[PDB]
Amino acid sequence: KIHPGVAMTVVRTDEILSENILFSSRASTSMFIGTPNVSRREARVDAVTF
Amino acid sequence: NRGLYNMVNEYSQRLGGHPATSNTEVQFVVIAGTDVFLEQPCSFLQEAF
Amino acid sequence: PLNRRMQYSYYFPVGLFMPNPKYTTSAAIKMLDNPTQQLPVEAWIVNKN
Amino acid sequence: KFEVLLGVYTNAIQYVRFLETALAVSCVNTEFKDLSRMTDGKIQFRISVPTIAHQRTFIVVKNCHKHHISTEMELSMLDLEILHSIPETPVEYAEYVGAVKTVASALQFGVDALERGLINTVLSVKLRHAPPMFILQTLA
Amino acid sequence: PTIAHGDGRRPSKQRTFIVVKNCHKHHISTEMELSMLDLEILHSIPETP
Amino acid sequence: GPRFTFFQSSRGHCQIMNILRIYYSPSIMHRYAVVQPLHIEELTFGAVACLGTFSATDGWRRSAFNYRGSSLPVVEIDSFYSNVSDWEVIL
Amino acid sequence: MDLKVVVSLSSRLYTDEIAKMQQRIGCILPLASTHGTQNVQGLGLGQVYSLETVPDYVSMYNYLSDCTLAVLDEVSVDSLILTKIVPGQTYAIKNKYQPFFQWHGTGSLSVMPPVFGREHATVKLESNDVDIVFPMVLPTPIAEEVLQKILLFNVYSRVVVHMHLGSVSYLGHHYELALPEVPGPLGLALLDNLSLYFCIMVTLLPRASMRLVRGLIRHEHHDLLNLFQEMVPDEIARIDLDDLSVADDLSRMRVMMTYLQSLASLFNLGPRLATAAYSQETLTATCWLR
Amino acid sequence: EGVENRPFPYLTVDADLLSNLRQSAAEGLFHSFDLLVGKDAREAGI
Repeated sequence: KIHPGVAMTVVRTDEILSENILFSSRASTSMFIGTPNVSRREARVDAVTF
Repeated sequence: NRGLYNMVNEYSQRLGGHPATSNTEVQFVVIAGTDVFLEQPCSFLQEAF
Repeated sequence: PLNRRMQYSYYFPVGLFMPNPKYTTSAAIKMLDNPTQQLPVEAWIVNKN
Repeated sequence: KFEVLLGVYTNAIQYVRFLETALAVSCVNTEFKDLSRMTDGKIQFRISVPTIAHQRTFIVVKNCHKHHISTEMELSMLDLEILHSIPETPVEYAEYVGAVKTVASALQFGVDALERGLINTVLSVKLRHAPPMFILQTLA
Repeated sequence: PTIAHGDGRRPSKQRTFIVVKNCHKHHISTEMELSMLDLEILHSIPETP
Repeated sequence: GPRFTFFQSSRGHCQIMNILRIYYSPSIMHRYAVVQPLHIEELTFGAVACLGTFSATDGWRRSAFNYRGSSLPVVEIDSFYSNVSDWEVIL
Repeated sequence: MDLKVVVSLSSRLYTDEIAKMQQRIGCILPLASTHGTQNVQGLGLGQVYSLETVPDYVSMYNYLSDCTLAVLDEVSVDSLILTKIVPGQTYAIKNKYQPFFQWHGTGSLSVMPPVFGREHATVKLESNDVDIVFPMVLPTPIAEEVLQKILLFNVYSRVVVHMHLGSVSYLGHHYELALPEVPGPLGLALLDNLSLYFCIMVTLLPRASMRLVRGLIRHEHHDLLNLFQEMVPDEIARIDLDDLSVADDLSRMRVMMTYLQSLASLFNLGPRLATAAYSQETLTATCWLR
Repeated sequence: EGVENRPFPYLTVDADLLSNLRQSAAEGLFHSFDLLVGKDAREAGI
């Protein structure tokens, strides 16, 4: 427990779970909504996956 | 150790973490349950203040 | 999505050494040691709890 | 003697329309029926900047960016073969009704997951262009 | 319900829980006493005050 | 005596003989150490065969098989597409 | 059945990267998942083949057999679409690969990690800061020649003849290929299994065929016999001193043909494509997965 | 498990029953439950 001939500066990172607040102004972004088209992916032998 | 909500129901339902008795001159171990109402945080979180 | 995890960075030195004209801006600390011949060897950190 | 069944219950899954929440105050919407055929979308801005006597126009372009989202509902081959066929006996009608309720509930769940993923993509793209507060307190 | 996502993730195909809840059945019993001395006179009719 | 094991994998046949040789790596030297293969036909450490494909997500849900007396654990692969193959020897 | 995987890029894409990707339309690309939409990470062979100096080809094979396969048909800005290759369907796969291997009529195609360089079959995407590389698709005999040339350079590395091994030769052109130095534990595990196979071959190999070829070299000269340079090897001399017996030979061949099928399946790494009716005028082939 | 998977006239109520449900049921708050995901999420045959 003697001191060595050198020192150290211990850096670490600490994660903090926050509860954010998002503001956004009116008419900031114009967006086009598409069409919800349905499909068939896989005809597995007992269940078909849409 | 197993489960967390079932630990809460184990805490609330019958609550036998082997507590001591009451209204005796020296504390014994209680055997007859749900007659004296107890509550044991030490039997839940295993520490001491 | 809003409950995000910001992570900061903390840093602290361990075992530094003051220059030789030492001093103290306190009153109620008395250490049984020769004050001009003491240096740290460990650093004490407070935990999350 | 008897065992009693004190009523079955279920949640009525409320459909959450994108305009039924106030996130749609942030965004003006247009039903564009051919977004699969939209390879690009751009917007020109001619900003005329005046001067102060003790002339500039900053032509900037902003481009759109598509967002493809899709979940995967799954339906068995039982309640399609029993769905396409015709029921005759009342037990098969009580089965066929359950099959069509399963299929309609899965399809309604699919469009419900799409209309929730729309809000998720809106909430994400409103995060992607959102610098934090301590920067824009000084920058503004 | 779930959320359709842009990134390729393992999609939860229409999860549905079927939970049950058993009833708690417990009876209450009082034990009211009634002497037969003021019960045998309940059957007859009075004729003297 | 011989053994009949069952392997679920999400890989190719080229991968499956390599990883099954690696899985049987103690057993081959076990059979070699207790019995010297004195002839030429005892070299084959059995063979494998693909029984077919199924979905990698909801595969192999564990269940139980009850007889009248007892009950053993048994896997339950659901929605199997059976496709047998010839025997590929392990060595 | 609908096989259409749209991969949304998380950023934009410049016109030079668009024009470079648009030349590689119809080339086979692997994917991370098999779902509807995907992000750009996991696409291509680039996640296992990093931008380094050291390659490892067998790990890319273990990737390729694990992942699915798709064909690149539409690429746009901010999103490019892919068409999956599921077994059971029949696809039109165009020959849009720059080292031009001419394809056989109804032969068999074979996918492959990029043996002719990283920079040769790639697109640099600085905009999404990742790299999409393209797996080589070449016919199966030339694929076997490339695979055995890689393994032969892996075994001859402690010996040295280099350019006689480090360059494939096809009738269209002979090509150089990138030669690494060590495949790590996986290529050595493949060589370990092939060493087991080769050593058990030289255990159970018959002796009457050596007695055939020893007199046959002394009898006949052939292009199957010119590589011995009219010198019977000494092992043929010190094995053919024994007699000939047909019963032990039929016992030996019943393990020889038993092991050679599994040795054939020790070269089926990487998924294989069974093609049909390849037209040499449109460079496409009606092909399906084997 | 005592859960019956039979079809039923399921009365639809409006209370938010699934308020942190999957992390509750995976930890086993309920005495006996059944999770049906995908092809088993249908009505059973009579």
